[PDB]
Amino acid sequence: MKVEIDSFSGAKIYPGRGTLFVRGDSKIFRFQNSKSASLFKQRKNPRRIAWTVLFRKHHKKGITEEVAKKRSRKTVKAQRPITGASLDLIKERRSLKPEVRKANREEKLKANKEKKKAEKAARKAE
Amino acid sequence: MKLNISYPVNGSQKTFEIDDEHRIRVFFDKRIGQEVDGEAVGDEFKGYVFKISGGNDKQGFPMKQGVLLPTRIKLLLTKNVSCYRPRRDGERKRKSVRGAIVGPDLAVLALVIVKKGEQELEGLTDTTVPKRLGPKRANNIRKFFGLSKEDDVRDFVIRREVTKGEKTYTK
Amino acid sequence: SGNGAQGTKFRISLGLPVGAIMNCADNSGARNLYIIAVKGSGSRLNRLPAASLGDMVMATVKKGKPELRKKVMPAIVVRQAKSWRRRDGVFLYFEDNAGVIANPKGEMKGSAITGPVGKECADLWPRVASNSGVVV
RNA sequence: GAAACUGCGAAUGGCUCAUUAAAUCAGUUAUCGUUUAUUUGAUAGUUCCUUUACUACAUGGUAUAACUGUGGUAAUUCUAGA
RNA sequence: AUUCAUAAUAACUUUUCGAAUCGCAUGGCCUUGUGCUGGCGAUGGUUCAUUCAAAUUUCUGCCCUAUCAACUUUCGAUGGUAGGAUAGUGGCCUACCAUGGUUUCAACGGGUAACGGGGAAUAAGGGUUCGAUUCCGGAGAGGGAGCCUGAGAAACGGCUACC
RNA sequence: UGAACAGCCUCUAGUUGAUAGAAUAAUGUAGAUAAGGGAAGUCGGCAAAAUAGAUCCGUAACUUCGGGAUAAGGAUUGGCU
RNA sequence: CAGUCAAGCGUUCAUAGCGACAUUGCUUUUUGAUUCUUCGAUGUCGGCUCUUCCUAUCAUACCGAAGCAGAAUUCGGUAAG
RNA sequence: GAAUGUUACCGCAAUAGUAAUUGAACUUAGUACGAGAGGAACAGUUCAUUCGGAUAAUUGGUUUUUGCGGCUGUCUGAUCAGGCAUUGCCGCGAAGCUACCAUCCGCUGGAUUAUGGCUGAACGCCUCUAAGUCAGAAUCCAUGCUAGAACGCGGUGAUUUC
RNA sequence: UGUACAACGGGGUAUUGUAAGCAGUAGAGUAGCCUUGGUUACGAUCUGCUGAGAUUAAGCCUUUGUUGUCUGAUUUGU
Repeated sequence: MKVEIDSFSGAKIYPGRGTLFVRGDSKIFRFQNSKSASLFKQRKNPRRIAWTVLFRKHHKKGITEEVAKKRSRKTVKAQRPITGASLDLIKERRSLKPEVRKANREEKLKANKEKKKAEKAARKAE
Repeated sequence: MKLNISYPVNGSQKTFEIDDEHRIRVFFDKRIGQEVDGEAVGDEFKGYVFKISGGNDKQGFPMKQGVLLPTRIKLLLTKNVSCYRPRRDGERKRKSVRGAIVGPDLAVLALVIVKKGEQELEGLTDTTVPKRLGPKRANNIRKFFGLSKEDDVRDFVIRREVTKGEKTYTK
Repeated sequence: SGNGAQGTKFRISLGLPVGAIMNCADNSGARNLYIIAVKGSGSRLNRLPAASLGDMVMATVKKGKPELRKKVMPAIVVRQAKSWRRRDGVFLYFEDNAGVIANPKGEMKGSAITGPVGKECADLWPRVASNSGVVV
């Protein structure tokens, strides 16, 4: 079975009971009883009418659907391998990252020597 | 009914064809943002927890969050909104969009696994999919590989190898 | 409902007796349709023949295009105001009464249908379904 | 160097004369009553404001497109989840 | 011709800008530090000027009809006061006040098988007819009406709503 | 209250007098309503039903120029400061 | 309203279907004919509602005939449910 | 409704009435037939016309539930709460009733008419007929339903210690 | 003289729609006072108590509760 929602009051619509209405511009309206349909034809505002769910929703009358909201305290913070770098090699690189000051200094010295050699070669060419 | 389930960390997706009508009743009267029971969704998902992340109904229609309606309606989408991509500068075309409430018309329902239970499923959780590529920003790779301000971050980058049979490229 | 109908139609409450005027639902130029008779209607003493949703009737154009006037032509009822019960269990009705001018064979004289059309009528007459925009 | 993001162009041009009789338009003026991308020429020594720490300026933060996998639809310059 | 341009004061800003951008070339200061200084440009940027322009606007000029003599003025009409919106002046709109504005010098209303002009056909001179059309300006993307982007659009080979 | 000696309620005054009691069948008398059509019923819009007061604006043909006219067709109507 | 005879229509072909000139009967749902009952009184037309009956059967059920190929269509029998 | 010995229960069934009718669509079938343009039928299925019996769960209607809420004139000193205006007006409105305006249902066996036949003489043949016999109608009788002879009938419990 | 019956009350259900009363740096404002800046009187209504209040079987269901009732007159024989 399919259970519907009243347009005027949001009341629960069960198979068999209720009435369906269509306007000139092909709009679906469902009314649970004769009262809601009568008010709809009387052009009474469902929001203004007290016993509909819309008025309660606006005025926060008995609004206790959720006692407290749920929010993410932190991110997933999951670890997964990236491309062909491999998780084991990534972990090895992370472990070897500290105590790299000597390697950085050696690389800087090699780069300085290469720059000096390039400058000498350029001077010789000129 | 097709159940498109995604799993992070492993990062794999799979569709389960839930024929049984008693099983898919848990998704009834629900909306994107809630949770469902692994025992309710089926026998082989015992101890599992899922989070609804939209889906599509019959004939194929994007599920937009915040609709809060159980039936489809035609909405005027605009820029920087889902279910619609501006094909021009400022163009805003209206299209019919499936409501956020899940009813007995969702041909394919999309969920994401929140936590893992006792029993493991097929390749969905039995396959590990690595990331497509690493970060590009210097600070990004620094925070990825765990370096310091002066640590020669240029050397510690992705060095994946591609071979044509006679030469290898690190790219 | 017996000229070129594809299958039968479930019984619909009749609220359009002979003499009813319904707003025209086509671009044939007519503005209203006046019920003159009902095809396949019953016979009873002092009983006014009545039309339901999708029933083929005969009608005359009271006002509208001059050529459509002073003639009798078949029509198909597409909107009925009287509430009727479908087999699904719900009760539905249309805002007003409306019909479309068509030949006795079943083909639509007009080119488009304005407003909602009954699902029973659309299924009973394939031309109405193929010529309508929305079906409820 | 595919595709895509980004910045521009698509308000150019071409077609027709339906509407329009101090209206358009033509001759002739004003903006000291306004806006202006575009090209051209000039045009920011001050921006830490319990300005002793509250402070990356060897230049710092974030998401996303393409892509890789799941698809729905009979169909469109259709789209949702990882 | 100025309450012009411009300058100084007292403060104000959901704080506007005052280069977290890109390609080549390679030189000098010491000292041997990737320490410090070093062009060609491109893009972007706050304002002013010029240009591209756009927008209103001064005076004159448009076919036939009075078998059209009064028209407008409720709800905007003729002006002021003050305020809103525009990028700007303005009943362009708002509240009040005054009853005003045009017209036998052809108002107003009707038709135009009337876009206008530059021009074309035809004549001693005067003159008559035509001009949608290869140039300029104006309106339109089937009738309206609304709007985003965009400096510039009520844009339709851009969308939304009704026929 | 209300234009009003219209209709309704109350003051002074007068009356409580129409054989009564128990249930609420059919058919009747009077008062009523009813989903869709709106005169298709009937000799015949018979009966019945809709507007109806006030204010604003708007009012054709004809004419004896006095009329038609409240023509027709539309908008508002409460309370409080 | 129903039969009998049969000159012909029906392309040849009286009775598939019509059947002239003649002739035999049937009911009183038309209209006449006489006034036997009623003028110290049978309320006279039509329409609305309503019950039953008859077959000289419009259709439905079951069959026969046709210049009935199908469809359509023309007669006849049992038939008033 | 008295009388049949009283009373109560379960009953039978003579009689009397009867009820269901029809059409459309799909398949057959674009087939049989038909040179051709045209064009079926049985069996099966889904519906629909009129009529009949019920019944309100859903839909509509009725409002004296005067049930609730609102409104106008007047009155109780004012509020609250109330009277009247022949049921003061409006909206909703529970229960009952009702609507082919809502729902379901309306059976199958035999004997026969017309007709088609079988065997078979009259009339050595033939023949549906003279004997018999088969199929056969919305026909009739049966199944069933309604009332049950108030003088049609049966069974069963107790029949007053005073 | 007990799964007894009747009258109330309770609950369930239904109809209607937010009751009286209190309070409000909620109120188009009006008329008063000097702490000319907040207060005193009138003021349709709204806001919170309050899906609240009222009715609910007379032809709705139930009742471990309160309260009561249960020997009146005639008639009938094979």
